Amino acid sequence: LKKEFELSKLQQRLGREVEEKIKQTHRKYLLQEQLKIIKKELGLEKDDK
Amino acid sequence: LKKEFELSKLQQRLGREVEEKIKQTHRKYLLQEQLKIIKKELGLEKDDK
Repeated sequence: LKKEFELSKLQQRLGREVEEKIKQTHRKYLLQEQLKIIKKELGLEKDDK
Repeated sequence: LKKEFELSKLQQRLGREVEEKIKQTHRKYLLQEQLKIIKKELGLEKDDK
């Protein structure tokens, strides 16, 4: 049972790590996106056709 | 309660001793188990190019 248990707990740590890395990715993306919107927000032209 | 706790304690300590002697099993065995997880997790390969 413990032989199974060691792998399971390892997998649990690995799973939280991969998922938290995805969260640290996207949460920081929300922060950078907020940064952009504040850098843009000021009334300015939109380069387009 | 003293006698019962001593019984549970002697069993837990003898078992802890068994647990240390199993911990004497080298970490290479654990990493070998993980290597077996690499070789006994998936089968088919699915989409030969």
